[PDB]
Amino acid sequence: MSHSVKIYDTCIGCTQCVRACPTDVLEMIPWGGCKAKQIASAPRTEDCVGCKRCESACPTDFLSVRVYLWHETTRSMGLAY
Amino acid sequence: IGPKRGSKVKILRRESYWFKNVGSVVAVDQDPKTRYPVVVRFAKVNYANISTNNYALDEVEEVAA
Amino acid sequence: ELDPNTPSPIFAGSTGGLLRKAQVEEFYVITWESPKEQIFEMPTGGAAIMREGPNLLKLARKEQCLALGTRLRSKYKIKYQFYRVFPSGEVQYLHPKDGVYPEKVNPGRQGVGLNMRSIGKNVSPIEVKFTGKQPYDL
Ligand SMILES: CCCCCCCCCCCCO[C@H]1O[C@H](CO)[C@@H](O[C@H]2O[C@H](CO)[C@@H](O)[C@H](O)[C@H]2O)[C@H](O)[C@H]1O
Ligand SMILES: CCCCCCCCCCCCO[C@H]1O[C@H](CO)[C@@H](O[C@H]2O[C@H](CO)[C@@H](O)[C@H](O)[C@H]2O)[C@H](O)[C@H]1O
Ligand code: SF4
Ligand code: SF4
Repeated sequence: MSHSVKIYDTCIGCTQCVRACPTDVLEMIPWGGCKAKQIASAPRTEDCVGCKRCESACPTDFLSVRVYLWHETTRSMGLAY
Repeated sequence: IGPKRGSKVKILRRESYWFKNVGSVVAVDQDPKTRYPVVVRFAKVNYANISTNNYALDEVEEVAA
Repeated sequence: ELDPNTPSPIFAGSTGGLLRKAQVEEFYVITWESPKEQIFEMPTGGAAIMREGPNLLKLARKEQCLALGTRLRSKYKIKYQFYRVFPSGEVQYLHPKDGVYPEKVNPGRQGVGLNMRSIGKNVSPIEVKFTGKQPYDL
């Protein structure tokens, strides 16, 4: 929000867990203690489109994201062209 | 073994799939320290293909007891 | 173009990529290394070859030009590299910046993950009515 879908979980470990999703997610930002110690929910999200490929894999244990962003550029949908 | 480590625990959060149901546990945390210890485990799966999650004693309401 | 002909990533024709909206706005382009002359797969449906130069193909939009990886790393190579071209220069230094390979640690940059309160009992709906004085612009 403008890209606000929560995939968070609690492990935020990313080995045999989740990577998939065009650019958007440059994480591994180890918070001071969370097991395989890499955490949070995103990096700078003003770049790419609206997947839920975002979970599909590696837990969000609650929801999982999808489209919810509304304010929606174009670069933010393939088609501005 | 002497007190109780991981021998039967309900879940109470309301987000967690098997929430009110009580399945089995495992290597619950040792140290003073963090906030998401405890593995739990039960037969029934859930919305993901793999479901074996870690909740944490602020809560586990087990409740009686 | 030709009088300046600086190419690298072989192709021939195609009604696929780049068209009007990559001048009038933004541009997007990927670059890479490679060993010896090898025939690839392509975004936009087609398919060609390699060898070198910069190995610098230009691409319509950046979801398009990382898929060289989603297969173009099932075909050897550390190094593949896409930036952002404008119609004039910079800010948005795309695969530039710091480190690379989304899954390491130097800094933390953005992200956060929480909102105000965390995933916990937001059976709590939408709170205040949206009013210019209580920290809900984030
Ligand atoms: C058993 C006979 C062999 C002698 C070795 C002794 C066994 C006990 C020590 C095991 C740990 C050694 O370190 C070892 O960590 C990982 C696998 O564990 C590997 O590293 C890998 O796993 C890391 C987690 O640790 C990941 O973040 C990395 O993506 C990956 O590089 C190391 O490349 C390896 O060197
Ligand atoms: C704190 C983490 C986020 C918010 C709650 C976290 C999840 C739920 C567990 C929190 C349980 C504790 O609830 C908490 O309510 C209020 C928030 O500090 C505190 O309420 C108190 O806050 C201060 C001292 O504590 C005093 O200045 C206040 O007069 C008093 O009302 C309670 O003393 C505390 O018990
Ligand atoms: S839950 Fe998803 S991406 Fe979130 S912390 Fe794990 S794998 Fe990382
Ligand atoms: S889930 Fe969202 S942020 Fe993640 S990759 Fe898909 S679109 Fe991007």
